[PDB]
Amino acid sequence: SRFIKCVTVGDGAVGKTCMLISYTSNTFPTPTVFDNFSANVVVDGNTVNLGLWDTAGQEDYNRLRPLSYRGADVFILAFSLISKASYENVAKKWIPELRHYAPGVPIILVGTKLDLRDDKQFFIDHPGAVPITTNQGEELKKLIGSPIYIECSSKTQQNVKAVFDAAIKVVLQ
Amino acid sequence: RFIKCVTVGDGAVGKTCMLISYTSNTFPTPTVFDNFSANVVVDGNTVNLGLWDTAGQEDYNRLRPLSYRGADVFILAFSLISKASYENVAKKWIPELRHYAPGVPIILVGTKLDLRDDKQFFIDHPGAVPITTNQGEELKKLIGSPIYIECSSKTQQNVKAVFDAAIKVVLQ
Amino acid sequence: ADMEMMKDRFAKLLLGEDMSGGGKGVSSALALSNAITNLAASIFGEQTKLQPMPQDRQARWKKEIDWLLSVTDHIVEFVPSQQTSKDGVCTEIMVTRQRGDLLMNIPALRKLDAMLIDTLDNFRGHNEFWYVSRDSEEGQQTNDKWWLPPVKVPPGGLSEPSRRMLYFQKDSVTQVQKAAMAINAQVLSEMEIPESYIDSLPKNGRASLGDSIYKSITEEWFDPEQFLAMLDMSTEHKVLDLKNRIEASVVIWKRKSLEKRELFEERAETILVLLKQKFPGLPQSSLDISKIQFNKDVGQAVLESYSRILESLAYTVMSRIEDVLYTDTLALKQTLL
Amino acid sequence: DMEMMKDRFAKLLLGEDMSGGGKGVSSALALSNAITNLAASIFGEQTKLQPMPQDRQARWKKEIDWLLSVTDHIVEFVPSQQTSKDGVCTEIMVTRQRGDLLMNIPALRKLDAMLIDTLDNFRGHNEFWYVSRDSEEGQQARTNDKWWLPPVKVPPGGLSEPSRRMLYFQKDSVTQVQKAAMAINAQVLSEMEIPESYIDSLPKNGRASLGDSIYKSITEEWFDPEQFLAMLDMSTEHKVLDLKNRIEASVVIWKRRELFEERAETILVLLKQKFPGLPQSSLDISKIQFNKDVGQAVLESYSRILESLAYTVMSRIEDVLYTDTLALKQTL
Ligand SMILES: Nc1nc2c(ncn2[C@@H]2O[C@H](COP(=O)(O)OP(=O)(O)O)[C@@H](O)[C@H]2O)c(=O)[nH]1
Ligand SMILES: Nc1nc2c(ncn2[C@@H]2O[C@H](COP(=O)(O)OP(=O)(O)O)[C@@H](O)[C@H]2O)c(=O)[nH]1
Repeated sequence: SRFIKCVTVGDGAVGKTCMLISYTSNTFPTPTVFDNFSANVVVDGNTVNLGLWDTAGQEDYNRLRPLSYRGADVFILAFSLISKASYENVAKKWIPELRHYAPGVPIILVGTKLDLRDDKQFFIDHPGAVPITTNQGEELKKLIGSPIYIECSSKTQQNVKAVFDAAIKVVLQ
Repeated sequence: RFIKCVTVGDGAVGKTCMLISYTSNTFPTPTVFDNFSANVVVDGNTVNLGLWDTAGQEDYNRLRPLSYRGADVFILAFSLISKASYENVAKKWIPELRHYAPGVPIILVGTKLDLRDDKQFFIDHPGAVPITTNQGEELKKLIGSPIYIECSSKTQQNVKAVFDAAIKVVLQ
Repeated sequence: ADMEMMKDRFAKLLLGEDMSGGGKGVSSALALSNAITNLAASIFGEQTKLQPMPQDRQARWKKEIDWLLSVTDHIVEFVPSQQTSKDGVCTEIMVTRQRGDLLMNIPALRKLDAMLIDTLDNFRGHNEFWYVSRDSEEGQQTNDKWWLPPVKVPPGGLSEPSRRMLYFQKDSVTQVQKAAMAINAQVLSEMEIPESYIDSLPKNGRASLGDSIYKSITEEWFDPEQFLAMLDMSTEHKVLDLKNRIEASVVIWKRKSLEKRELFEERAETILVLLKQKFPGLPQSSLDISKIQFNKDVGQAVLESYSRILESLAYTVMSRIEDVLYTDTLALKQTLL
Repeated sequence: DMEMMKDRFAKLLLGEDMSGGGKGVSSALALSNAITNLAASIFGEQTKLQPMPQDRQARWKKEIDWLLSVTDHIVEFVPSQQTSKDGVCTEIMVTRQRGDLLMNIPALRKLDAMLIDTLDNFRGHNEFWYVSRDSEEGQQARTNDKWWLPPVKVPPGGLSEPSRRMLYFQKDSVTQVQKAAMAINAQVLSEMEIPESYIDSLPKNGRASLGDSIYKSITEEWFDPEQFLAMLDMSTEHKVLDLKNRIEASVVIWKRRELFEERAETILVLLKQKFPGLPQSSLDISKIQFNKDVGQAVLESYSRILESLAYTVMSRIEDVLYTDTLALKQTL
């Protein structure tokens, strides 16, 4: 039995503390906390000790969580599908961070808030957001040279398990 | 350097109560003593003390399976107001220790010092006989152990001594 | 005062058990297992008579034990599952489940807890037997446990009804002891074998058992029944030593002429089964002690030690019933000569 | 609430391995992480200069008491004396809060409470105001790189020079609080134990960690740490940190002739001055990860989050201060 340390990184507001909470418990809130969580999972017969790590809040202070990158087996890199800014930052900001702190460690690319992305109403109502299309994700995924791109939504739970399965797959293989 | 100090003896002999008094300077007016460790300074070097209670292991042999494992020193307590606890030290305690934890050193302790020369107490409890500090010694020299101390949780007389003594036979 | 009280207990467990901060103490499991065993010891150490555990000690036992056991509510199996919405979209999820060995056992051990406590409640009110002050004249005139208060009985012995009542109660309680002990054994058997223990194991099965014992479990014939009848089982120490040499051997075998070691192992496990049958109340073996000393699973620590204290409480209560029953016998005899 | 404390402490005894097998982490690092995750969670919502909502303040108060409690019990076990009403001296062993926890815990709580208060000094009228990030007025308004925060605005054409006087008074009040916390954070990590893993990863000799160029410099006849540094590339934070890591490794080697060691230590000090906001070093990261001592765990972990709050708040003051500078500018 291996150990997988799986850190989720991304901008603020892109919603990970929710993806993590929802994967782990099948809920969706409203404070909002994901304490470090580890548990045994069986993948294809052999059993695996999976560790889930949130980075919420270190978008603000570089020294807040010194433990995020140390020995990480895989990243989940999330951007919000209703935010062109988080889309641009994957490239401009996150890839250099990971290239530096944990070189050669796999990245699962994930777009969040699937459920808002073709909500015509939501965008007239929040003029500043911009939907990212699945193509643009795919395109981005190739660009940063990550193995797989999943879109998901912690409100509906769509593809959430998919993501972590993919994080696990890539560490094992 | 680590010391595992278990203290054994009969029931009702004062034990769990010594311990509480060594460690917090209180009595009982439930008395519970949880497993305790603390760093101690002895002649400049620093030792890590481990205190173990046995209360129970006088109603069920199977209750405390970890009492004797790796023990570094025993405190073998008997109540100075109980001929039967005195008699028992030889009839029962030495044979245990000699089997489960051979060669591990034994500090002998008479507890309930405050009650021994108390004349009115024995009028009130005719079934009790006070043990003499001599009989204490005699027992000591007999059970083949290096140190005999008499103490009282109530007064707190000689309690620190008991442990300092326990610590010493391990360090030398 | 309670929220206050509880913090203290829990804080001391995170420390574990090293009050000097450095967490150079024991694992959480051990810290937990220890505090359960000490709690029980102090609470039941006053159960000195056949009577209702006092109302407020029933109360402290209940909540303290509750605090201690709660960790189990959070120990889980994390398994795949499925989930469908009001609209019909099936979505794949990870789901959470109390771990297998706590799902059934924890409720079962708690069920014994309450049966013991209420066995003791059936002694509310008049009892034909009474207890006397240990250092009184009455007391003076099993003298072994000198620290308990002596029972006395009517000069003519007990009455069929209060005697039938007591036997029925001895039987009830010894089944609870059998039960608890059975859980205690399951879990010990499902607990990791410590690197410490292996390191100290001899090279060969021959070395564990000894040449004589080896020759025995190794011949063409073998009836484990006669095997034991051939040995010296006279004292509890001798039986325990045999148990140890057997357990060690099985460990060696499981770890590793070729074919027939399956047999030896089959037999060795057969002889351990018999030992539980013939010698139901043996103390812990060496590999039991070690499993406990070095165990890191919070879940098993709670299971192992809870069952252990329950086993003990039950045994303590029969020990009382047997005390009256015995002096009642002395009452009949001394009333016949 | 007891129902809700129980959940908290119970998951710390698992630590954090949800599946029993305490294979898994230390009550220390369970603690450390939990303090971190709580603070992150709570101040993650301080997105504006205003009092922490009262319900939040309440929750932060209790859960932080919970996490901090273990320290009430960490002690020194020390011989002593006591004499009775009747006059008899008796030798006892006494108990006391372990050294670093006696002064620092109170000290850290007073900083916590000072942060909370500076935010209370925002209860009621503020000459500045926030617009939601996704609404039109937002899109017209340092900001573009944290797309998630609400854009602050200040009245067209400066803001009152009392309202700006005060904000400076608070940018400073808070910077001094930040520095205090960091100073405690610093202290603990230096009194933390050096991990066996870290030693193991260390090179053979001083000239391997510093390498031969830098080795010549801490090894010549003259030396003055000021010049030393003016001769190295310190353009980036990554570069300064690589040096810090090389100096630290050497020091640790030599404490297991002493001239170098003394100079090496002199250089680190100079770094901590010139480069105060520096991320933590390889050794600190490691001290933290393998640390078994819950006393220090709570100490370093707690000072760390306070460091961060103070920084969060002074960013929120710099946010307004500077969209103020922009207001005077676009008045041209
Ligand atoms: N509508 C919607 N909102 C989401 C979803 N996932 C997260 N959010 C929102 O994301 C906001 C903050 O996300 P959060 O979980 O805190 O991510 P984080 O702050 O980066 O850790 C919250 O207001 C959530 O409502 C989703 O699937 N759908
Ligand atoms: N006078 C006096 N009474 C004591 C002393 N120690 C214990 N006792 C009383 O004697 C009994 C001691 O029992 P305890 O402390 O529980 O020892 P244990 O049962 O063997 O663990 C209790 O009732 C105490 O109140 C002592 O040093 N002096």
